Amino acid sequence: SNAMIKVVFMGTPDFSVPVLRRLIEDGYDVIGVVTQPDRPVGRKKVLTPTPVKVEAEKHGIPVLQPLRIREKDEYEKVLALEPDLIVTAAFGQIVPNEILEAPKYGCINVHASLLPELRGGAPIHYAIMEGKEKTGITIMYMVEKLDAGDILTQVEVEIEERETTGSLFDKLSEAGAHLLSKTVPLLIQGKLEPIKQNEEEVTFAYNIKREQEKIDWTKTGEEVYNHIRGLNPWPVAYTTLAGQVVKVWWGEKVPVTKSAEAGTIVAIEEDGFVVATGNETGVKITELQPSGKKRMSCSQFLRGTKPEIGTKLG
Repeated sequence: SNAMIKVVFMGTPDFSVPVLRRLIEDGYDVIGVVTQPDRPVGRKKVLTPTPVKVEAEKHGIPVLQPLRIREKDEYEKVLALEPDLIVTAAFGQIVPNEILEAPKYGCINVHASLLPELRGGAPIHYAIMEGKEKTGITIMYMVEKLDAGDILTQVEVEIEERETTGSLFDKLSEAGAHLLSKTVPLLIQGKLEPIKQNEEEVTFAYNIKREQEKIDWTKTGEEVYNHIRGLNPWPVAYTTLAGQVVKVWWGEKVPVTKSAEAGTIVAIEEDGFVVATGNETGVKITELQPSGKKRMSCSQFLRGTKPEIGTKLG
């Protein structure tokens, strides 16, 4: 909108990059960027400038990377910049009341769920895994309590049949940067009406513990399918075969003709073996990663293991 608007952006991963980029391309005066310290990435676990740090330094925007922004010395740096608006996206630090109460047009967050649903760290994983009809982006005010601030704007994004969590990440990120661009002028011009969240309707998308990665074969084949794709490609669901913990990357929903006990390998095909579930919908594992081995298609796995029918997983 205007170069008259000083903006500070706070974000770390790739999710936040389109948000920051769109802010810049919009013409806003981005005076500073706050990102997390650089953390190891990849198979090799290499230390790497955060995706936001990289994008920011392409423009020559100063990057603050405090261990904890909630500390005086660190947040005073931010207070010094005197931003008129603070935007955050996927910023995993506690923003102090001092910073919150500071800017003229408030501190706004771009959140990857339709609040008050799926507050917290893993709303994208949760939406898919819960077999959500549609998810979206919420842009709301930042307060003390996590994701509990008044809602400014929202947008809906459909979850397609073959969506992975990683693919919805890009979709929600792209839709977030857009909604923000459409939001900021409306916000500043007072055309926006903050909607207090209904605490009755609040659900928390808590961070995925390893015990939640474990495939529950007892559930419907429809649920196991959304469980597998909802954890793809981070942090990936797992099960057990021949004693090995096997990361299950992908599975297809296929009919099982004779209803058997869940977890049982009922059918063997060319591209994978079929496993029984809690209902009429079976799950054919086509892509998997046994412990200590690289990710592979079940086609290659089958050639080397051949788990015979009747064997149970888990």
